[PDB]
Amino acid sequence: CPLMVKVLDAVRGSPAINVAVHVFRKAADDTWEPFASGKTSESGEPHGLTTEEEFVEGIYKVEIDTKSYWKALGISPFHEHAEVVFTANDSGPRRYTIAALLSPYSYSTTAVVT
Amino acid sequence: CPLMVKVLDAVRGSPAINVAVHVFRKAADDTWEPFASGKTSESGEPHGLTTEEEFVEGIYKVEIDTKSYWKALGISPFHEHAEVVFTANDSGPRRYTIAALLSPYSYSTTAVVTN
Amino acid sequence: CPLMVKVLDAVRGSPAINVAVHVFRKAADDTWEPFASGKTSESGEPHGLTTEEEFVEGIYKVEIDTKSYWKALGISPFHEHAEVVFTANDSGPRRYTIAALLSPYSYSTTAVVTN
Amino acid sequence: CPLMVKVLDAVRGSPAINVAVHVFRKAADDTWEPFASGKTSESGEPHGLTTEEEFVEGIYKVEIDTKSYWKALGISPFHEHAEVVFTANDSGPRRYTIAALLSPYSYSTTAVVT
Ligand SMILES: O=[N+]([O-])c1ccc(O)c([N+](=O)[O-])c1
Ligand SMILES: O=[N+]([O-])c1ccc(O)c([N+](=O)[O-])c1
Repeated sequence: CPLMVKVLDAVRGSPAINVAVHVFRKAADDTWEPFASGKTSESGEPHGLTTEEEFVEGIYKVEIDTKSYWKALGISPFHEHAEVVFTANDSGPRRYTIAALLSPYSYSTTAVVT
Repeated sequence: CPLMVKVLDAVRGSPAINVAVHVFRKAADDTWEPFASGKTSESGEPHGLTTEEEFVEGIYKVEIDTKSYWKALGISPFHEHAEVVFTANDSGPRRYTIAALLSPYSYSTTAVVTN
Repeated sequence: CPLMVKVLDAVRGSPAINVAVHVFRKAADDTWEPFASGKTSESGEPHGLTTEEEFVEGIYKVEIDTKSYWKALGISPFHEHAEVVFTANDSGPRRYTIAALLSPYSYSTTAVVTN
Repeated sequence: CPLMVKVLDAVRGSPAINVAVHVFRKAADDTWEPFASGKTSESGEPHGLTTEEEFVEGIYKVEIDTKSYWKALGISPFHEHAEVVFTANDSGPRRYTIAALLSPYSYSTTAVVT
């Protein structure tokens, strides 16, 4: 998997389960074409988002539906979602893991490229 | 000022200065409409982004141009920008401070909302 | 004030108020000696922690009592406190703002250091 | 492994390799007894810190030697180290992963209990 997402819950101290993750790729009209999506499993990861062949260089947006996640838990959140926008770059073998640590009024996100 | 943004550089341990900040508000036809924009000063915040009258209920997006920032410092960053999208003033006016802490390959953002 | 601390609650989206802050400075015999202490006000910061004269070179530890905070809000937190240990004033006096963003099972801390 | 540590580098966008991780357990004199240690591997994790039998309830401190890590990279850091102090609590099956995301002037840390 060239691209993985992992979502953690900073309130419960556990992975964020059943979170909706939508990925988009920037089109020539500068519009966001749906690219991949999924919902996080018990490990806080969605399964098999894309393939080496599809994940070409390009500007991608990963949108984590945090607001539904907090609502389910009964905690009013601040954000509509968490959005991570980045250019995928070819430069040797490289797997992308986008991690997001969620709290109701904040989130942090990092990319681990390996 | 009902909407303030503060941007911090976690590499340099300082406010992130000269950072472009663009704010959009979701239009009726569901597109993002320009709402406000500024650039952070030495304190890491843009000034006078909006007014209480203009900052009505809506869904807003604060886009902080982190890529141009890291690039001016000579770093090649991961993200194109940091993006903060939220519903504002849903229970009446609040004052919102969106803070973002920036690293080349990560950022964290939190909001302090006061009545 | 050459040493300031700001504490934010990432659950409530507000400053963390009534939080105890203890500062220690590493003694010659290598133990941690009490240096300063306060409690955050409504802005999430304690006030007048130290003075330029007192805040000499050394290794400091800022311990923010996050556990008692989360417990007063009725949450059972992971950490006993958040701990920020750093060398201060090594290249001459600086002003230091230690910020900490708190969640029940995580926290992040950054320092803004100005000349 | 009842207790795992994972260290990420927010500047390089990769795990933090060769980082020194010391774990301590609070003694009755309120002093910190060395408990476990190791250095992070290519995955940013030290290997086999402790065992189910040793990791009893108690107050633990995990100290990540961030300052040596940044020095090696040639980046002046702020912190002497990152220190994560917590009470291990028995309450059903539970593995602790202490994650830390490091930048020169900041770090965040979260516990994933699963
Ligand atoms: O200063 N801040 O607003 C701010 C933002 C994000 C953060 O993660 C932190 N922090 O680490 O304490 C502070
Ligand atoms: O491991 N992670 O994915 C991850 C992401 C962001 C974070 O801020 C942290 N953290 O606080 O240690 C960990």
